[PDB]
Amino acid sequence: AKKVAVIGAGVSGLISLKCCVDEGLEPTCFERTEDIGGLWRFKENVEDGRASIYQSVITNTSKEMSCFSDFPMPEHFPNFLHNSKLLEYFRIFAKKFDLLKYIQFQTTVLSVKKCPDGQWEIVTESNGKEQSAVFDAVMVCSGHHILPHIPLQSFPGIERFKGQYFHSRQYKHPEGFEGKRILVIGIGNSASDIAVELSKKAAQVFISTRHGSWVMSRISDDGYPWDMVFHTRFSSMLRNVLPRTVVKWMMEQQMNRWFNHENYGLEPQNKYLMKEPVLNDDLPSRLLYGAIKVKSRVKELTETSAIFEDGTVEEDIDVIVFATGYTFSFPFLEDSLVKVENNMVSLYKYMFPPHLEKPTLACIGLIQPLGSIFPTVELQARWVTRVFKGLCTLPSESTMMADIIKRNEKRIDLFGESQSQILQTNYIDYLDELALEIGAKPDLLSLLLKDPKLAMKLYFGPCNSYQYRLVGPGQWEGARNAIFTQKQRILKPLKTRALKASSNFPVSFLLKILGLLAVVVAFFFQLQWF
Amino acid sequence: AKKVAVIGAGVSGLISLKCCVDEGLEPTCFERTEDIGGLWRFKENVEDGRASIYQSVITNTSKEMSCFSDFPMPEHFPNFLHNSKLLEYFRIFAKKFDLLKYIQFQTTVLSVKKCPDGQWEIVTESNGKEQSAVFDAVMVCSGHHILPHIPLQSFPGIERFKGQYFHSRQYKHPEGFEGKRILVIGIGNSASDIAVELSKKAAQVFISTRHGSWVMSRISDDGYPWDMVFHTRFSSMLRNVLPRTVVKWMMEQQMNRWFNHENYGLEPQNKYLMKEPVLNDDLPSRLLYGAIKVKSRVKELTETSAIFEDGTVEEDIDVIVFATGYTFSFPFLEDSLVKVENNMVSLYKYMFPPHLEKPTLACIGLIQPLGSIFPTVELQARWVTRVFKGLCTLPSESTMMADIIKRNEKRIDLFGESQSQILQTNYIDYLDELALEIGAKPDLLSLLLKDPKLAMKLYFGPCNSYQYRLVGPGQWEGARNAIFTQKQRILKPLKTRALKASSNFPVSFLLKILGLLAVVVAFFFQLQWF
Ligand SMILES: Cc1cc2nc3c(=O)[nH]c(=O)nc-3n(C[C@H](O)[C@H](O)[C@H](O)COP(=O)(O)OP(=O)(O)OC[C@H]3O[C@@H](n4cnc5c(N)ncnc54)[C@H](O)[C@@H]3O)c2cc1C
Ligand SMILES: Cc1cc2nc3c(=O)[nH]c(=O)nc-3n(C[C@H](O)[C@H](O)[C@H](O)COP(=O)(O)OP(=O)(O)OC[C@H]3O[C@@H](n4cnc5c(N)ncnc54)[C@H](O)[C@@H]3O)c2cc1C
Ligand SMILES: NC(=O)c1ccc[n+]([C@@H]2O[C@H](COP(=O)([O-])OP(=O)(O)OC[C@H]3O[C@@H](n4cnc5c(N)ncnc54)[C@H](OP(=O)(O)O)[C@@H]3O)[C@@H](O)[C@H]2O)c1
Ligand SMILES: NC(=O)c1ccc[n+]([C@@H]2O[C@H](COP(=O)([O-])OP(=O)(O)OC[C@H]3O[C@@H](n4cnc5c(N)ncnc54)[C@H](OP(=O)(O)O)[C@@H]3O)[C@@H](O)[C@H]2O)c1
Repeated sequence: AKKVAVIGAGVSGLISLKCCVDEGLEPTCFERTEDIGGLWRFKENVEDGRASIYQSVITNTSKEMSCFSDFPMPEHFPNFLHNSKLLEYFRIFAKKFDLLKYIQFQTTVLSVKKCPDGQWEIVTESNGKEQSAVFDAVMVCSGHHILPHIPLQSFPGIERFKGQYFHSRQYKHPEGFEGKRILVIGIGNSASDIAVELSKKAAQVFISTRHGSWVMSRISDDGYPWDMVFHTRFSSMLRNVLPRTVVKWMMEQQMNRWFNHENYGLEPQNKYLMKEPVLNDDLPSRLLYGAIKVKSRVKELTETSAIFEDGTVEEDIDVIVFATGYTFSFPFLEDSLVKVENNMVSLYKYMFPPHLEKPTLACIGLIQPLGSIFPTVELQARWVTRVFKGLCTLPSESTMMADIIKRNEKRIDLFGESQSQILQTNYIDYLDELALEIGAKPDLLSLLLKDPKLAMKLYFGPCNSYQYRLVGPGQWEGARNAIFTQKQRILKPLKTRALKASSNFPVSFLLKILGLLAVVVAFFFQLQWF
Repeated sequence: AKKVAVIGAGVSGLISLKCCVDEGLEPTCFERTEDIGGLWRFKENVEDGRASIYQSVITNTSKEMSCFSDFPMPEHFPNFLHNSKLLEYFRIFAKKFDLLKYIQFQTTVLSVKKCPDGQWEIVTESNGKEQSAVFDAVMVCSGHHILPHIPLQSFPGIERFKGQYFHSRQYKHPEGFEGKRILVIGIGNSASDIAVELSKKAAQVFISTRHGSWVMSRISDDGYPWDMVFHTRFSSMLRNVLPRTVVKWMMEQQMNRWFNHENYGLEPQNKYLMKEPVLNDDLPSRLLYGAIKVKSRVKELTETSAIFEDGTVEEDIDVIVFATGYTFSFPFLEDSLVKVENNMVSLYKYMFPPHLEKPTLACIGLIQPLGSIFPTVELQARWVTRVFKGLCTLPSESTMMADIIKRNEKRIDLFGESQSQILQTNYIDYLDELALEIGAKPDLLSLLLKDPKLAMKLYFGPCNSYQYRLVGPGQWEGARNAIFTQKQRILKPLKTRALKASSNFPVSFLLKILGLLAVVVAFFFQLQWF
């Protein structure tokens, strides 16, 4: 299988495109829009078929935790990115790896039909007249933050409500909602970012939840990004092995350092969970300021008031904004292919339909991991390109149907029953899973003997995308290197001002003690017991 | 002295006005503007004689750490205040205590002249024609954040610079500086707030300092306001008694918890100091995002570039904003009265001119303490009204001239040599000083025996304004009370969503152990040593 299809030029489209040329395939990318990036290409209107983002979105993952395994973000980039500055990375990636030539822009995909199976018959439309073609295999990168989910039916009285109401998707700018009374629904990173942005210049903002989330800043230990302290092999172990509610005590304490969540009033119901927490740096302060007040779930709505689950009422609310998240569909696809039933997506590892017979089609970017997606869809694409070729193989339908069950059953146990968590997954464990398949996952134990400086820094240090190019196929020398020098690149854009003292004999601080102090303790009651 | 003058209807004017009626005097307040609040009354233009604030200023002191000693902020107020919501408190204070009748608006004061001394002859102008009157004593509340300090002469090349440049004072709105390259000077809470606000929607913002400050959020331990953990008798002791550079290690560690200041690049020169640190909740994040880059002092300016002290250069900078702070003058006053020479204000405790012979004039609000000013200028006014009457007395000029020296000599040693710190002062120590004079400062030691629940909470708990109405003159029953119930009022506006489980036999935390665990340890090797 050489002639391959990639639906959409999202992030996922661009990485598969590269993973393809890398496994020596010939890809054709269809893009509905004029340009690349999908979600991350901010436009002011809300054009259909592509996800809207509000002008002021910043990423919630470090640059050295979210760059591709063999392509670090330039040193002069900040560790969290304005959507526009991220797009740039993408553009700069599509330049370096010459991926832009396969993109057919303004060429939406209308149907992907099976041939007499191992190929596919894809109907696309260009500017008016619609052509047709056949492909050996298909990669689907159409996104899943496009269909707004607006659960109006669990807001009795909405009909009666005057004012103005609209879903997060629609949101772009705050100018216009000056000094208005505004209620936002949900504790989506959307809800939070929105509420906050609007709250600075608004009369009052509220924010509804039944369940309440845990808030958390991207600022972490010594102002290093949260993800490079949170996502580290070693810590993952702890989360997995340690008893569930011993990890709960651990979460509670970690999360509460910033502020007491009970007091600020977004204590979660079941702290049991390990759902995705919200990554706003402003929300706690903005509550403190009083610009936002959290609130129980809207019980009922009237013309200009809102009743609440705890029997409170807020009056003269000019605006409701439903940041109740999104859904996803495949309207160019067999209705049996992407079977999604009772909160469960039947896809082998959110990728392959198990009821296929030739493993020639997979869904990339239909997943929401606790860490960055970009390195996730890269290993998604590595595993897939290699399956198509046949260098990699699925088990039997029997096996794949059994995994899909047990994965989902674990998942709901770990992230709750919400319609917002169909695609939740622990970050590393998954990344490992994908790299086992293609045998690109380092086996540290063995490596400890060869290279201990790595072994330590791979397990205890931050689990970069880079790690997955140490062993296995299609490697990158600047992977060992990248890892060892990431501290430079993280501080390049920050540490923009120099004192200039010394570190050979400075009377500042003290240090060295911690070294010598323990060194002597080493040599204690260890006299030769043969 | 009955007939008293209060220059200006600032915060200081309004508290003296109240302190006056309270010590049974008859005041006349002159106000240059149409209304009260001075600084805190946001207007869109920058009218002369009154301090400008930018539309979006929030306080940097808790409500229960900054309300007046006998007038708590309404419970439904947030703990940090939009300038407008603070003004409201003031208006609500001017209502309750009926102070608005003494205010002559649109009546600026032109000269305060000594009579044949113990009175004063004040020339004021109304709408056109200027009248005159005599007063027994004078209280000056004209502010000191009105005269911009623009040190153009330590920016070689400014003449050459095209673009646009203007001082913090002038600032109001960010709209207009979209996608412009902008450099702000200094690490004033101004500089910081400004830089930040502008940075979200700007091409790039820089922020110059030679010296670099310590940044710190208003969010503190368990999301309680910083001031109620920082400003507590007990902690003050530590700061005073402990060796200077042992308090340094203590600051370093406290401050650095949020982020490593070296890495983010505002490591201070001499960490020795206890200068005022900046209170921005946003700046660390906004650096991380890359919207602000800190920078060494501007060495030199050109037409569209800026050279730096460390030999860096930023290019095409459309705007310079000098947030280099303010100064102060008294243009309605004898030039010998407020003698200010080589970084030293010769005023007994930033209040009384020592070269007077009848102590009948004092300056209130000419001071910048590490805590809230509002309770500071209240004890300033209590001490003063009582001096006028003669219930309180200054020492001899010999003594007062010696204090002024030693105070200043301590001060420079403690806050550095900057002309941004002429009026710096440790918060409590001063508040105590003022309350000693009128004997309203509790002596805890004695009270330990009488009331231990207080004694503990007065020393170890937060040092509210309320404390100074426990003993001494003009008290308030709701002072003991206020103190004991402040936790309610702080949580009233925050804790706006409740779970409803239990706290008599609930499973999914633990607690009580820490109690019983230590309790048993108490009764160890203490068997009757008579
Ligand atoms: C607000 C927000 C913030 C996020 N922040 C982060 C973050 O900081 N870090 C992180 O790792 N992840 C983040 N994510 C998740 C993830 O990065 C995005 O979901 C990611 O951009 C998805 O890329 P994709 O290629 O899968 O989908 P998209 O980028 O949505 O790609 C959609 C593409 O498919 C095309 N398309 C659709 N239909 C057709 C058709 N019929 N034919 C041809 N083309 C079609 C579209 O036109 C478009 O080019 C965020 C998500 C949201 C909503
Ligand atoms: C941005 C900013 C934020 C701050 N935030 C805080 C905070 O959160 N907490 C805190 O404790 N401190 C804060 N401060 C410091 C402090 O609160 C202010 O300096 C305080 O408002 C000063 O009050 P005042 O009465 O001394 O002066 P102002 O409130 O400036 O009083 C000036 C008034 O006097 C009048 N006047 C002037 N000249 C004359 C004259 N010749 N005759 C008659 N009337 C005259 C004016 O017309 C005006 O009405 C802040 C300062 C700034 C700049
Ligand atoms: N980088 C960024 O800054 C950024 C910004 C925005 C979004 N994102 C991305 O997009 C997602 C963030 O969340 P989202 O806002 O897009 O959608 P989401 O994750 O699905 O969350 C939407 C929220 O609406 C809540 N909700 C729905 N119905 C509700 C009801 N009746 N009452 C109360 N709450 C209700 C949900 O709570 P329950 O599910 O518990 O009911 C959920 O918390 C993440 O997956 C994130 O990666 C990222
Ligand atoms: N609630 C709020 O958010 C808020 C907001 C704004 C202001 N305020 C208050 O207002 C007061 C004043 O703040 P402000 O910023 O207006 O004035 P400021 O605190 O005096 O700050 C002025 C800054 O300019 C710097 N500067 C002066 N000369 C310089 C030079 N030659 N090179 C480089 N930098 C130089 C100063 O540094 P040097 O000390 O080295 O001169 C200082 O950091 C503060 O006490 C604060 O409490 C509060």
